[PDB]
Amino acid sequence: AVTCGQVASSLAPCIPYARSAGGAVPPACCSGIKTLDGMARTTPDRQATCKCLKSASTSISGINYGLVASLPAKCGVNIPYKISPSTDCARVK
Repeated sequence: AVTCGQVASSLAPCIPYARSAGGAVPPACCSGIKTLDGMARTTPDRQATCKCLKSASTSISGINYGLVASLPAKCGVNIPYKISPSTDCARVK
């Protein structure tokens, strides 16, 4: 299964943008999102990713969750659902 180390390494370039008002996505953040997409191909990998993101969120303030929800589509990755702290990781498919 993908580790929290793997998730952090792929989405670390997204953190400064995740705290901003929006605008142009850093290419390294889109690259990071593509890498994470490539690692999370099973339900458990997506559930692990969800749990790693929620855990890291408790240690970071100033996050623009409305902007984070749309980041995949801005990076060319089509996603059925929005990334949300509200969503239970146990219900991620």
